[PDB]
Amino acid sequence: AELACFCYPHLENDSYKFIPFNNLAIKAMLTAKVDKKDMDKFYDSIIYGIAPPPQFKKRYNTNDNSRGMNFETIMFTKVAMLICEALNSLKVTQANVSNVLSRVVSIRHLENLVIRKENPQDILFHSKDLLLKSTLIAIGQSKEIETTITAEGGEIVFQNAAFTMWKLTYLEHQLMPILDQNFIEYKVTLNEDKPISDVHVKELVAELRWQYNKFAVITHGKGHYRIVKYSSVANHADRVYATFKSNVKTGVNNDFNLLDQRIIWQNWYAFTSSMKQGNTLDVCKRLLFQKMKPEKNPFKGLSTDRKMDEVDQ
Amino acid sequence: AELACFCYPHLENDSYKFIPFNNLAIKAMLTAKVDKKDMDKFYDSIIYGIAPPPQFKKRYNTNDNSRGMNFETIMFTKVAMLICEALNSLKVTQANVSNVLSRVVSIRHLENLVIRKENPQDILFHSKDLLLKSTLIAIGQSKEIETTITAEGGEIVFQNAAFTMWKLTYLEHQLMPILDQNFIEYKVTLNEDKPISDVHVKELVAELRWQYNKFAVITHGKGHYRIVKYSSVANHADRVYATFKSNVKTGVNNDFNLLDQRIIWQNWYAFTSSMKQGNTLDVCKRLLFQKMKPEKNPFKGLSTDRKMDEVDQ
Amino acid sequence: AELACFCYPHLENDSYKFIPFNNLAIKAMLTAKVDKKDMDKFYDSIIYGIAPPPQFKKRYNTNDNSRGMNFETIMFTKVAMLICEALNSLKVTQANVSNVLSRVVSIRHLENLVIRKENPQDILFHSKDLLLKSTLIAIGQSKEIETTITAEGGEIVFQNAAFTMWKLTYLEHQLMPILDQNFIEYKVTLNEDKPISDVHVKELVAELRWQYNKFAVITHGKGHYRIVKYSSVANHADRVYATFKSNVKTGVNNDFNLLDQRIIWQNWYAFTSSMKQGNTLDVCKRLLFQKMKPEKNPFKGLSTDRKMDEVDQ
Amino acid sequence: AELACFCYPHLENDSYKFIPFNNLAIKAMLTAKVDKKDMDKFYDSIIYGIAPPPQFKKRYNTNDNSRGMNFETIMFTKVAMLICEALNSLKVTQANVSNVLSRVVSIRHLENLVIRKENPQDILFHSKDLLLKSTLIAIGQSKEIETTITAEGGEIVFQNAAFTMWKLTYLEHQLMPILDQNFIEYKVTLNEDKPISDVHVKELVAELRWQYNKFAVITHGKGHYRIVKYSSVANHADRVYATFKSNVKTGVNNDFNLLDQRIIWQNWYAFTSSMKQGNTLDVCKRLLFQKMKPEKNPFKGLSTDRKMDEVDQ
Amino acid sequence: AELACFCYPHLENDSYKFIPFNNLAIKAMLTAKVDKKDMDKFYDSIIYGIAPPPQFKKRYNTNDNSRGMNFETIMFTKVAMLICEALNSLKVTQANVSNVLSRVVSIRHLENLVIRKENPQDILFHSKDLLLKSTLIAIGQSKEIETTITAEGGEIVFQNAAFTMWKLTYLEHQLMPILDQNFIEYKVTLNEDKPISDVHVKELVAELRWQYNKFAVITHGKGHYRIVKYSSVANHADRVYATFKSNVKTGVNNDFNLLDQRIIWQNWYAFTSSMKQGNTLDVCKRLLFQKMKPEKNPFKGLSTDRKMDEVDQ
Amino acid sequence: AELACFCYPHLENDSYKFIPFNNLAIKAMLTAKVDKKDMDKFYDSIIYGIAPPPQFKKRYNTNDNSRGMNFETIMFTKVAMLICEALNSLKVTQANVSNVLSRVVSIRHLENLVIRKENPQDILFHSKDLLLKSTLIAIGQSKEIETTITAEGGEIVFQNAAFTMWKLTYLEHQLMPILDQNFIEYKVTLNEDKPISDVHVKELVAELRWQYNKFAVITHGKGHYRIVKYSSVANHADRVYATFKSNVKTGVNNDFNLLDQRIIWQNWYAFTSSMKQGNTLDVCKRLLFQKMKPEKNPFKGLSTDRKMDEVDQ
Ligand SMILES: [Cl-]
Ligand SMILES: [Cl-]
Ligand SMILES: [Cl-]
Ligand SMILES: [Cl-]
Ligand SMILES: [Cl-]
Ligand SMILES: [Cl-]
Repeated sequence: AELACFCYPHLENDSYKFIPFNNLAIKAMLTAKVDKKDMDKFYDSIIYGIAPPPQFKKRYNTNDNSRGMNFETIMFTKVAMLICEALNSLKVTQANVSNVLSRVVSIRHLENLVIRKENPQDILFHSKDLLLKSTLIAIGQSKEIETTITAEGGEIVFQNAAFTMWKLTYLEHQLMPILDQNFIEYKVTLNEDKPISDVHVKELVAELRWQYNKFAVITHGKGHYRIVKYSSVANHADRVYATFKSNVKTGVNNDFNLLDQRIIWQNWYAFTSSMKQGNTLDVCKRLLFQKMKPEKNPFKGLSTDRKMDEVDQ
Repeated sequence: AELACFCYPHLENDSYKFIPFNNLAIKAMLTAKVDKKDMDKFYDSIIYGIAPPPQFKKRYNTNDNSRGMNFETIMFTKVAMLICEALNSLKVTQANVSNVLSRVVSIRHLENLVIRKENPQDILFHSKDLLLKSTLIAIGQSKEIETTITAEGGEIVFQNAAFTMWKLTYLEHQLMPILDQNFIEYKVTLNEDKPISDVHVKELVAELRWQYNKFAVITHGKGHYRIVKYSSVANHADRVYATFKSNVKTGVNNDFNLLDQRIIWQNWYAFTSSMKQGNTLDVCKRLLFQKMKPEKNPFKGLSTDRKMDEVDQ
Repeated sequence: AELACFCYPHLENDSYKFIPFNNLAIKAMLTAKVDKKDMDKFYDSIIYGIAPPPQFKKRYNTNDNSRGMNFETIMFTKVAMLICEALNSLKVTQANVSNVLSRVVSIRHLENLVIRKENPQDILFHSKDLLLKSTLIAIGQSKEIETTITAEGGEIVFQNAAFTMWKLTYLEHQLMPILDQNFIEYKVTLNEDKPISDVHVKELVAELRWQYNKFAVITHGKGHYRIVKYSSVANHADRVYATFKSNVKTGVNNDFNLLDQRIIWQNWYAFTSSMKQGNTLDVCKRLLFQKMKPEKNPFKGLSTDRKMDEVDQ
Repeated sequence: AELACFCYPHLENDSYKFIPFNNLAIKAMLTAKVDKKDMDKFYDSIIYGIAPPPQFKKRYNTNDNSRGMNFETIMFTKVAMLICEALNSLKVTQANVSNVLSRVVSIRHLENLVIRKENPQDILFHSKDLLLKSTLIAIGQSKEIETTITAEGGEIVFQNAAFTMWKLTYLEHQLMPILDQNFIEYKVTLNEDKPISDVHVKELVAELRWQYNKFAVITHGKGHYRIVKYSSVANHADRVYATFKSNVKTGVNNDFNLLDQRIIWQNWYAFTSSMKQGNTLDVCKRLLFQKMKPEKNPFKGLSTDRKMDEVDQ
Repeated sequence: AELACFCYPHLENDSYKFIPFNNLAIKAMLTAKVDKKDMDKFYDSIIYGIAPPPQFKKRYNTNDNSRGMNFETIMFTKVAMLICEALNSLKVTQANVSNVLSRVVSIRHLENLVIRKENPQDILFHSKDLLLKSTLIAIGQSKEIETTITAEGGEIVFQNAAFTMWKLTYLEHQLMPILDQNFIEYKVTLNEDKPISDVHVKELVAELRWQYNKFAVITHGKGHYRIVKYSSVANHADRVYATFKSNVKTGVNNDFNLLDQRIIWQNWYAFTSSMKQGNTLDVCKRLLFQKMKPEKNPFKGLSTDRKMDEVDQ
Repeated sequence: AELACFCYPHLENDSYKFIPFNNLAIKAMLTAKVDKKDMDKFYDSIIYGIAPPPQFKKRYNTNDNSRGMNFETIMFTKVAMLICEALNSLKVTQANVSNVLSRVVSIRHLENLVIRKENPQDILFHSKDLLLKSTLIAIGQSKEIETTITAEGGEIVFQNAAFTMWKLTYLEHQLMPILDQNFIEYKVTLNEDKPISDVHVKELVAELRWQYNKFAVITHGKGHYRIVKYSSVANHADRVYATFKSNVKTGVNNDFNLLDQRIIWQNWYAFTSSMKQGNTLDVCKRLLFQKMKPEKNPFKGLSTDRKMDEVDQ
């Protein structure tokens, strides 16, 4: 959803400070009659303060809408505070304030950041600069790459010297959970930027082949791997290509890290490479749906090594 | 109920300060044997302090009475505090103190004010002067007119530049809820005193015709509309006329704002206009029960515009 | 869903007898690997008997599918028995058996018939011929028109000498309930075929205007009225036109009873009349979305008569 | 456990009839003081009839023992009845009665047979001869091979023209469930004895590689495949070899069907082939723990065909 | 309520047989539009059979009415069956059938009869003639006097050779319970018609003075005493006088048994004696509200005898 | 129980300070083996501090004893604190400390004092001197008479200018509740020491005759009335006479206020007067069990005045 769904700007001391919405202000908005010319303007609920522009109505769950967010939950307040805290660390000017609020970001990424921040065991609870960094990435106000330290979080299901694999617990979220109970998604972040040894790549490919064989290793071009089940790969390709095509037309940075060729599924490496080559969605998608195998088993009988380990175990 | 049901006066510093009752003091009172000559005097429970005059026994719910108030609930304490806080903002003298306590006001209006005040999202939680203003109106110690900012509250079900429509959630109240589960009542307050455009009146009439077609738009002469179901209009007329007749005999201000003729139901506009003309209850009531239609559809096929909007939607 | 989803044929005594499926047979089917050439053939689960053709997989709710039916519920068995009982009252030959099983009918209509049949208070519990008649209509193996006596059922919310208005309680169904909680639909059946007086039409229009003002009176061309909210009229038009266009191409009877012009909403009367005239979906649909009012208030101030009745009440 | 744990013989009409134990008879037995010379004799509880020999004490769960069976459950009675019904279909003589009772059989296999028999959807509920056949196999009083029709049961998770794959729901059993919650075991039975096509073998290997990649396809020498996780293969080898070595010393039939070489895991095919060759447990076990790969992928990129199917899906 | 609220007549074999209503038939009736000329006619619900005349609408509890009966409960069916069984023991002719159905009787009396009849411990469960007798009295189709054997029932709280005192458990009733939780009423029936000794009258007056001192001993003129709290005596007088005045104008039998003067409260004996003398309600009521004491303590210090018994106890 | 059951003395600054026991110290004591010569000495639990003398074992509820107190409840701690606070307001010397601890007092009186003290509505919550006074009376370290202000508490069921009637809610107590569920006891304290008018005595006798007719008005010789049911009067006489006889032998003050002769039951006035005259228990008790009536109805037909009030009400 857009950042304008969570907060409004306030001109204080020639800079902008951002204030979370009261959820009853959003409720009043969702009932209000607004002229189309004000559909893009902040709404005044009189009783509960300023509310989001009514053009954002369907980002809010009602009886009419299950594809928005649960704005009356306390997680809405926590996410809005998280955003405001990061947006206020930037002294946003009168120029760039409309662009910042119109930015669409992942709510589920932000709820997971809040979950990290409120846990005394987590580093983000103790370093406000690290929390600031992780939020600025999730909001899209930072060219920095999400690593393990700055990850959205989840349940660690495998760790290496090089990688940490997280389970995205999006079914349990409060603000905007995944409704499809068949949803399972994982995420592999890099612990450092020191180069990763062949032995450490092998251990991660071994775990993926054994424990996540029904999953495709892909990536959206940021610095991390996304472990999705193959039934969803086609939609990931569409979402990825569309962003590629969009920000190439709007002139935004289009840096796409294809990541390790020995870890990424081959069709994904093929479809995204052709994407970077500037081809049509059709030419790229074709590469996605065709048998190519094998590219190489970059490491041989990994699955059998794990198998003999289990037999002995 | 009378304000004397919630507090007693204390002469401090040549002014009067008002103290809420302990509910066990009311319990002791309700069991006490009192001479008829003291039935109007404040009662001393010895153990729990001063209690209301025993003449107010049936304002209190017992096994004998379900038409009083739940004085042992915490909402009783909150309402009594709300009243005392407002009555103490006035430095009530030894003259006007009996008149102030004998004032009958709506408990349900006061419980809703408390509900507003305790909510951090509500303006009344943040402006003690606004809370003071809203209470002084509800108590009847202010010639000011209740607007949206000073409203008793409820659930906002429709808002305009000009109007806010509240649902009176009197079934859920703790202190003195409506017992009749068929009860539904709404309330439309004005956001400002700036004049209201024809477009904004039209939007409110449109919502009433579409969403509240089984409801009569009326008013008790204060500055707001009361959306009641027609099965209750007759009783509203009686209650309204009686107040008119009472305070015209007792010499109190009798200002009756008939409000917008295009919004009020026609029989109500007719019955109350004849009321202001000084006619009998019978002549006024007759106007209430007779087909007159139409006065005008002040705005034509409003219902059909809404209908085509829903079809497209 | 298709009748082949509930039962399979058995050649007994040169006629066909129909047998309900065991739900575990459907479960085994949903896990089975089937060649595409057998996708249309009845499946053998070995342990639990014959199962539906695997081409009908998505009529069955799984973790993959919420748009099928709850085939493991006892209502599945009751509906399958209801169908089999009716199909066995016909001595279906080897010719017409494929056509009968491929017939798509409303499951929710059948669950409601079962609800009627199992109630000792209902006439259908006591007349097996009436139950047979009502089922044969719901299955589409009868040219007879559904009346009140043969209705699917529901909660009676208004009755006349001429009409009975039913609430379709599809949210509470067990086998294939409506998932959208905003669903509300009503149905007005005719008690007889004796002509209906103007006074009795007036009473039904009066109740619809007062109690169901947010609803459009329409019909799918069978002998009864369908009371749907206007947000759904567009989809009803599509479904209706498509059936019209389909069975005009497949040569099936296309009898469309437009029903009383004074009861049906005007755009619906217009869109369906143009449908019977053989026009395009676009020309018909245009009539559906255009202000035409008024056609006539066939009975004047009906709403005001009801209103004065409530005021007196 | 031994069949003597469930019933005792009764000499009726020169043949033996078998009677289930009362569970309170077993309770009395478990408290009784018995001389070692009677430890092998049927016990008389006086109040509740005959009880098992006290030598079988640890087949019964007490506070002292969690590795026995829940003999006071109703499933104990149902299993004892199932056994008695089968043992009485044989007119067991005074000679072979001690051997029959001393037979050790799988309780969990018998509880699953009862679960099949009591289900109207199951063929075994309707054919007492089929139930008789399936029980006689589970008891070990039949040289016939367990097929799909005579299987112990469970949840069908995959079916073919040739195979049915069952999930052994041993965690939910009442009489003697598996206590280890990490337990998962599957079972593939043959639907017929007609030879199985290469296409149908391929479909089963495809499902095993995709859906059960962490599982080893093995067999205990009867006519069906056992899908166990590799952490358990070593114990299966021990149990299998021990039975091989035992009944080769006691002279019992030692028929071991190694089953399809293209379906069985290679180390299992190797370890059991060497078993049939008469080698030591050590030589056989060595084959079990050594990398050999590959034997062949008998069907190539099966996993990739399934993968592209999921991507399209 | 009227007997016509529970059943309708059917002309069978030149006599009338009475049939209980289906509760859904009453539901359909309560929603139906009926002309005023048919308001007195039996209603046809088509689906659920015949229903009561719509003029009896407010005998049925709805959301609009809490002063009717819970007709959808199973006690409604049981009471209707009880009535029908008694009305069918009379071969009611075409003449007297309207009078019988219009008879108003106590529902609570009938629910208590059902409670007696369904209890194997009760004599009425075993003698259908006694049940018939008790019902015919409660319905008002018998000149016989209700005694202990034919009583409506309740909890026996005191018994004598002469009297049985019942507690009317009307708060727990299902069909038409008393809503006022302060309700307590008792009933003293005579066990025989043999004359009652002075010792046995004394024991009953002793128990009433000790255990029910806050209660007035009265009677409605049938053969039994009614133990009501004095807060209700005034309403009993009104109800009693009204019946007296009614059936003296309609010419019905007006037999009023004042019962024992030493047991009945004196004002009640005075008010009812003056009633039998033909005086106005005012003259009679005056006697009810005036100190007269004492008439006599017919038995002296009864209360003190009981007191010394308790002290010793 | 004895005060030594709740606390032990500590010699601080040449005065004694009293410390509540830890309940686990009492538990350790109840398990300890103690020589008979130390049965009267404070016990050392080592882990939980000092415990009561083991001679007080049966004041503590165990599985062996239900006639002690629930010493592990938090009310034990609250009562022990209440006692210690009062005992420390006295600077008890080394002489009188054994006598103070051996004092037997009513636990239930003390739990009720705690209930008063912890209630913000109660005067005792606000005046530590009043709480001190009330406790010193309950402990027996004050010659002052318990009045309304210093009462143990309970539920006020009737109040006058002169009297307050309390219900002793001893069934709900936590520390040492009455186990007999038939227990009902009331208590009438005097509000002042100003003389009480005849009108105010009459009102109290009126309420007792009407509302508590099954109760005997008595007194234990302190300044208040005890409303007990007559089934208990005999035991009250015994307990009262025994105290009279005891403290006349031990030389303690024997002041017995017989209280108003017109309020006290006559046998109680007779039995206690003879007690003060120095007669035997037998002569006194005889007066208790003999009919004497009447002494006088000091106020005539009080019961009938109340009765006519209820009839009008
Ligand atoms: Cl990425
Ligand atoms: Cl108003
Ligand atoms: Cl239709
Ligand atoms: Cl096997
Ligand atoms: Cl009577
Ligand atoms: Cl006392």
